[PDB]
Amino acid sequence: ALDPLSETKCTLKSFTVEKGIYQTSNFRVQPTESIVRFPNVTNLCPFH
Amino acid sequence: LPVSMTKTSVDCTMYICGDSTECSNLLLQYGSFCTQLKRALTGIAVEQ
Repeated sequence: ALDPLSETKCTLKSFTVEKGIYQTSNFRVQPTESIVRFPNVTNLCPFH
Repeated sequence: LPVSMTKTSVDCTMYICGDSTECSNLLLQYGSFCTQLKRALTGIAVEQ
């Protein structure tokens, strides 16, 4: 998890990466914040 | 005469376990089952 070269060599598990292009992983944007919005009710249920 | 097909790069982790850590962990228990799949699809793309 250091440099692109580090991830490439790690993917093929070899200290020597020959010249080429190597698909190593995938990238996704982790969320910042999170909107949870439900309905517009509040009345308490009668489990009592 | 057909010459090529559409090149596909279906990804295991996302396709099978949509951003679910426990699902990916339990998928890791199947070994290098699907690294074979990614390798085969890459080979198909290069062959096309």
